[PDB]
Amino acid sequence: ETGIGQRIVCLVLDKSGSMATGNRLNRLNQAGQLFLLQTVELGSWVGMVTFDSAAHVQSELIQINSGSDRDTLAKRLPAAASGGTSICSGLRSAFTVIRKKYPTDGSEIVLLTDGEDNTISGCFNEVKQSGAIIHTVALGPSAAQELEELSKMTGGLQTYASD
Ligand SMILES: [Ca+2]
Ligand SMILES: [Ca+2]
Repeated sequence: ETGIGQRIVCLVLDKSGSMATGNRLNRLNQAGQLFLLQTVELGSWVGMVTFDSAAHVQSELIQINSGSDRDTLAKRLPAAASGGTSICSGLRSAFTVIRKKYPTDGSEIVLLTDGEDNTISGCFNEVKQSGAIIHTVALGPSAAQELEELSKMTGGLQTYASD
């Protein structure tokens, strides 16, 4: 969080090729819309990051004050799915997006992925040293175990929005 009690949240969104299967991308967008348009509260600082082989910053941290702010972020939800998969590119970039303004300790990630990635241990340390809180939504049924181990090691929640 920010020193005065404002939330810091960075959406981290799996646009990789496996996400074109079934309705994963639709379920990604639906939860991204819900979190953006209804859930996250006034005053919060919110960034957005998509990722395939690598990360693409859809937005730096902007503060939620108007419905404009919500619609802007929501319009940047991934359109289609393509490319390689590297969850760590996104978390690394999330931590960079945050640390342009605030420390990662106490901040929150919202990792929307199907979990089909087996290099996740690659960033365990940095994920630990960040102090961030990685909530995860599993959008497929074949999520790697290190996806769960990301929330477990950071204090974040896990929910499963597949079928
Ligand atoms: Ca607090
Ligand atoms: Ca994938």
